[PDB]
Amino acid sequence: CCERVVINISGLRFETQLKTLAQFPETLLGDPKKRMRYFDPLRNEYFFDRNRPSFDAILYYYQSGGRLRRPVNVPLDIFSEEIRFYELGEEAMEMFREDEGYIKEEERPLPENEFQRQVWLLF
Amino acid sequence: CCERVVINISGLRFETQLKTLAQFPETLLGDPKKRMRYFDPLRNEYFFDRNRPSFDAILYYYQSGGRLRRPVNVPLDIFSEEIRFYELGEEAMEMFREDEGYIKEEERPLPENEFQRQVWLLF
Amino acid sequence: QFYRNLGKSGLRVSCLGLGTWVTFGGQITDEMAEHLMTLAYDNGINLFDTAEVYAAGKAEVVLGNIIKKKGWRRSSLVITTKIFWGGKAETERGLSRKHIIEGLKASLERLQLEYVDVVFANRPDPNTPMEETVRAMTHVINQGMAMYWGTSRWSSMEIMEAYSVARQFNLIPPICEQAEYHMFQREKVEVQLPELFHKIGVGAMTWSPLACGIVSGKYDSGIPPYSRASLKGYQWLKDKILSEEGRRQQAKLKELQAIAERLGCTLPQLAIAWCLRNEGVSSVLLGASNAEQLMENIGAIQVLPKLSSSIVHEIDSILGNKPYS
Amino acid sequence: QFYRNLGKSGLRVSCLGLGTWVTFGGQITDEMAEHLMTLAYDNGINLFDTAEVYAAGKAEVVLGNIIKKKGWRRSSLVITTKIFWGGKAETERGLSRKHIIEGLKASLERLQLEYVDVVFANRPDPNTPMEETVRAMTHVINQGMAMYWGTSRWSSMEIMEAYSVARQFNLIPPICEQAEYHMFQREKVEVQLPELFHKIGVGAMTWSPLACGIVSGKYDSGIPPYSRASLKGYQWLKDKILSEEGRRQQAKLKELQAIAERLGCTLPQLAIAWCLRNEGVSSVLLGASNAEQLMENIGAIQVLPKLSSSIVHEIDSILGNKPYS
Ligand SMILES: NC(=O)c1ccc[n+]([C@@H]2O[C@H](COP(=O)([O-])OP(=O)(O)OC[C@H]3O[C@@H](n4cnc5c(N)ncnc54)[C@H](OP(=O)(O)O)[C@@H]3O)[C@@H](O)[C@H]2O)c1
Ligand SMILES: NC(=O)c1ccc[n+]([C@@H]2O[C@H](COP(=O)([O-])OP(=O)(O)OC[C@H]3O[C@@H](n4cnc5c(N)ncnc54)[C@H](OP(=O)(O)O)[C@@H]3O)[C@@H](O)[C@H]2O)c1
Repeated sequence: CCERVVINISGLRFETQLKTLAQFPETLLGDPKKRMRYFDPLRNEYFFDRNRPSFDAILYYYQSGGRLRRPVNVPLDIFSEEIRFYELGEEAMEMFREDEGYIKEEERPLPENEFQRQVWLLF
Repeated sequence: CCERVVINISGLRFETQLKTLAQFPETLLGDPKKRMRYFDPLRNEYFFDRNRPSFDAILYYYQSGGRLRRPVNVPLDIFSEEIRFYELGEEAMEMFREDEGYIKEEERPLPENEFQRQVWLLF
Repeated sequence: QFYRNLGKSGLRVSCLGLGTWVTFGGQITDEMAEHLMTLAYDNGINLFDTAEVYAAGKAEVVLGNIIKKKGWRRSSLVITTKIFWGGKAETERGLSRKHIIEGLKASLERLQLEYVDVVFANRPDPNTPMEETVRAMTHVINQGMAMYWGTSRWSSMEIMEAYSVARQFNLIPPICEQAEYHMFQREKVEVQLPELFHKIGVGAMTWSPLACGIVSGKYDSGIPPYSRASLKGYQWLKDKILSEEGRRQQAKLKELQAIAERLGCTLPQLAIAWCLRNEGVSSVLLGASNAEQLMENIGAIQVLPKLSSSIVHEIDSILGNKPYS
Repeated sequence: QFYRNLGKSGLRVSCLGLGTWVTFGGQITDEMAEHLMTLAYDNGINLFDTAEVYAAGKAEVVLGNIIKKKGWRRSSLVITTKIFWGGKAETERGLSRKHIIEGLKASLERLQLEYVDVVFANRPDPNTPMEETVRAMTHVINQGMAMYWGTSRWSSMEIMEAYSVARQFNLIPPICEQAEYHMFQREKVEVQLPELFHKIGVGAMTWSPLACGIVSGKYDSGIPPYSRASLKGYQWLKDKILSEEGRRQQAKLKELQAIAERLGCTLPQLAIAWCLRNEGVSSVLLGASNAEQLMENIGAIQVLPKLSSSIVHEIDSILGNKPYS
């Protein structure tokens, strides 16, 4: 509850309460078995040798309770590969792309006849 | 590998693993003989009295594996004089300018006659 | 490997330790206490655990006279002590800086030792800051009164709080943890303690492997004379055996008689080698009242290759108390 | 200059040191041991290296009785000791906090000293954290049992790990390193050690400059009587000389007889001044069994101006083992 958790992102410190990260139990920072391999015991911190400006938006995802947004100086290719590492889910990724506008839900279902399907794609 | 390397850029501290910087052995941070003169033994760190916002793009060059890009608040004259210091090569400089669009490969070869060459430049 | 590290620390302890609770200075005589330690030290045991609360301090006196009489090297022994109850005064209890320094200096004059290997906070203290405990434990290590320190019966949040104060203030973190672990007490050492071992490097030195003699199976026909349940002031152990939850446990121990018969072992040897079956438990503190019991319990190291995966699955179906993470 | 600093540290040692391995307390008598140290101390040697493993602790006893008998000032001597093996018990080995503190205190009663100058970790310990070693080495320096500490046979990664713990926790980093360096062992002191010296300030105190007597050239006609290869329990040195890799080395030493003849020197004086030819090596630990050998080896300081660049190029063509960075 009061236990403060220090997360070190390539030399940048990000102290947080433990009950903030434990709000989302299936992410990398919420599951203690997942983040166990990043613990530095001599410094009492979690060290991630990752991107530095991406994590302030990842940290405020846990503090606000699910409101993440891309920082203005972090591109879409860099920041989307950080959401996949920190494991914020298939569910909070879809809320991210719609805000972004990268909403391409096009899935052409075939006609299923296997030739009615096959001739359909011909036209 | 496991070893962590603290690089101090004018009071801003960046910590990265040694096997990240050793991915690129011919740069200033990859060659241990080159970065030997910047080591602070009383603090166990590399001190560079250099530009501060330039180095986050220089650090993420090593972490991503060769994907560098200019930060939005660092101009082109400041940031290009940082790539020459950190010695990221004649090869990753050309990939930088093409992204930038500063691509001027114009080299007028003369006709080589030495007057066939010389009269050519007259026209 | 008979000798194993204590946590991640460099302190090499044996996989079986000898405790002085009840027996030494209480139940058995000084001459039998001299004979049990010679039998233990000649079998490779170097871990000898005592406390200042045991026998009102008389248990450390008996242990103290044996090391001087036998002339054992202090280098070959690992002597551990526990501090929390010093006496009747209000300043003689707790983990304050006054009592950790006084109570350890008082124990080092009864043990007649220059120093002790591991000093253990015998239980947590809610009326003391964790800074004061970790600074006082660091103080008696830097003065040379102790080498290491550990905690006894502290929850894993209290151990992780004591670890984060030591890194904050550049103090010394604890290396160890004494937790009760037998076949009828599994929740802390299988769920809570393994998580702490891989994170910060705290090992477990588990005590009472036979649950004060219950899992030896001697109490199946009632209360035998001259056992611990019939001693003065131990009505809490007689109420534990004769109650309906304690009568149910003896019905499980008869089912464990068949598994101990399939191996060559007995039921005390089975119940100790079951405690050593994992890499998390760094030692087991025995208790022995005579030389037949101690010779029997040191025979539990041979039963430890006999435990396969299948016998561990078979015992846990009889016990029916495996914890869930 | 004959006196030189030990690393970057302020400790001024002589360029030749005397070691107690084998000769003291073992091979030669106590009366010859008194005569070799008087011959060494009157030639300006202040570095006297011993260990607790040597002669089961009897080598520190012989050294200890000479300093009391001669009445030498402790201020004028640099006494160094090595702590890894204390005895047969499992708690008497390693670089744990129990054995460093316990072990050093046992060596200071055989040496009859109040302190040694540099305590060495005699070899690395894989079963101990580096925090526990650096905290225990810092502890015996702040108690006043030692002034400095160093490491023996540690990989330059292990030395750089021990350095980064000392800056993390505000402890004391090691100043020194003992590494084997002769004409047939060049990889650590010419490649790995130099990098460490300019980065963090660790010097080398190299031992066995004659490779236990091989490079003196005495073993070219087989095994002479009353040399170290014929002593009891040294079959590993006889197997090293008589093997086909060791017979090839004696064919190189005959080629070094011509270079030692061009100078005024002998082959032991050449093989020591070759070890002192660089600024990285801070000292050389000799070994001497009589007064003719020690008087010969202290004559290797005069040969050190005689080595030009060209003789160093000439020896390395004969040796054929120059390491590459
Ligand atoms: N808070 C703490 O840190 C804490 C608390 C308690 C104990 N401890 C440590 O752990 C030790 C005690 O463990 P424990 O004595 O409580 O449980 P055990 O499980 O260690 O108890 C052994 C006692 O049960 C009986 N027993 C043992 N082996 C037997 C065998 N093979 N056959 C028949 N009977 C046998 C003995 O005779 P009897 O049945 O006649 O008595 C003996 O006195 C102490 O020495 C103490 O140092 C620590
Ligand atoms: N791990 C460590 O840190 C470590 C390990 C080993 C040694 N050391 C240190 O280094 C020292 C030992 O060096 P070392 O003794 O092993 O190799 P040396 O190369 O130091 O060995 C000298 C021995 O070889 C023979 N010798 C020396 N000079 C000679 C000469 N001019 N002519 C003929 N024979 C000569 C001697 O007589 P004999 O041939 O009759 O014996 C002598 O006993 C010890 O004192 C010890 O303190 C440290």
